[PDB]
Amino acid sequence: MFKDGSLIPYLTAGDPDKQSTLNFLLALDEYAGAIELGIPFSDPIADGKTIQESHYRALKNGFKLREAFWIVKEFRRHSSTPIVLMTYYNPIYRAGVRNFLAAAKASGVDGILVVDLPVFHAKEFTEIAREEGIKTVFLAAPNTPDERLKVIDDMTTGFVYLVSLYGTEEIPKTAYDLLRRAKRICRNKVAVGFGVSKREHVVSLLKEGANGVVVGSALVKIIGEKGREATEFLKKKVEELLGI
Repeated sequence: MFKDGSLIPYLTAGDPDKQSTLNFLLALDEYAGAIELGIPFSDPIADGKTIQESHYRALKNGFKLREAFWIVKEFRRHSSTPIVLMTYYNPIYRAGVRNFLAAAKASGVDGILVVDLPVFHAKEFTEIAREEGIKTVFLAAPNTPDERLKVIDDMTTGFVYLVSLYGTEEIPKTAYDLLRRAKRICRNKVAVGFGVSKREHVVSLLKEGANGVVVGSALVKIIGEKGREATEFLKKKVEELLGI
């Protein structure tokens, strides 16, 4: 869904408020190959400490599911940058799959990533997403075996998202191994969320085959601290990560 060498920012919708999220997106668009917008959830057990805290902040300040669509809709007036909605299954399930996907598309979403999609509902979900014009983005971690990477690549219409819960401040060998295995198996492009926080991380991951590099924690940490005034500091962090 994005150009090779793309830096993909991840932000939590409604952290601290939907308006600020929109401001952050606009300020970062010029550096983004694509964007991941996260829907805060009560139990984001698949995320690292930093991003889990952003979900808590968002919900505390009263984030409502469809406020996410508001953010996308408004962003769309100024940009065509690919947007992937990231969420846990619960919200989708409670709102109705097709309903959610349809509402996602209408707002301007291009792809969706369901962090904990129950394998049981995999097939049904992919079919609906296709029918609704939403590309699928599936996640894989260092403990995902080659057999499953293949099954994931064959269901993916957006791109494979490789994550590492390890943290760092070096990228763990097991993260690199995941990347190495994925490139040897995936026809789809792959983006990596290994918690980059330094310029060498980005330069290295791209050199090792990552089609795109996600930048989430590094940005969220600044938003948890700076709040609405995170904008300017975000622009500098991305600039640093891009060597400019």
